[PDB]
Amino acid sequence: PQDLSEALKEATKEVHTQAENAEFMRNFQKGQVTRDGFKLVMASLYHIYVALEEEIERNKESPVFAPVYFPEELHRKAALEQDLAFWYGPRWQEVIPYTPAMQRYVKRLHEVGRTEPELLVAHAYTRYLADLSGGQVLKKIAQKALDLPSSGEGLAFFTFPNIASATKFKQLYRSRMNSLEMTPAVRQRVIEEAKTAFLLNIQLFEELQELLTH
Ligand code: HEM
Repeated sequence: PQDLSEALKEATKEVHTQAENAEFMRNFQKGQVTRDGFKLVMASLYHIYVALEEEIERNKESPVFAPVYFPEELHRKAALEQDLAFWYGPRWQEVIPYTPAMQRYVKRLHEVGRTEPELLVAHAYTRYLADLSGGQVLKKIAQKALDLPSSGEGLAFFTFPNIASATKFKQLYRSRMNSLEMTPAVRQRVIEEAKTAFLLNIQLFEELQELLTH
């Protein structure tokens, strides 16, 4: 379509379906998830977000990303640190896993932030809109299938405290994305990079699924 936000949505319709069909996601969607499985997804998010945030900070002032730079509304590292401290204990940093599929996602994130910054928006869009649109849902499934204590911790990641309205923020985020200036070629590589982002998530699911099944 005309607007980038609309173009991205239509073009990733397919890989999104493949994302939904990933055995791991498929199971999670069925309210079928275990502590160990959830723990792995949280560690995964931590590594992904640490890398994504580093690259955003590196390019926050570039016109290829500045419009979608929302440090207060979207930072997630802190929330994940809080959550991992609950899921893995005070020494979480020393025991959390860092698998090949997690490494690969991190690798592309850095390659994009360092050598192809024009495409960073594709990764931010995929990650943030994914976590913003499906967050609240997975949080529910989680607290229903995890039966965690009233410790009041472990799911902070699923709540963006600095966004009063998810619907309204997404409208603003799409507008900022559509305000980005890009040639037809860059526009196309951004669309293709969005597909790569989904694929990296799909590859992560496939890996986590095989690890859990042993
Ligand atoms: C069983 C799993 C999943 C379900 C049921 C699901 C469902 C949906 C639904 C219903 C929407 C809202 C569409 C709308 O009303 O406009 C959405 C949006 C979105 N999802 Fe998912 N999703 C799943 C997994 C994922 C995954 C794994 C990713 C990527 C890692 C992802 C990325 C996105 C993105 C980027 C959007 C924003 C679309 C846009 O407005 O451009 N989703 N998803």
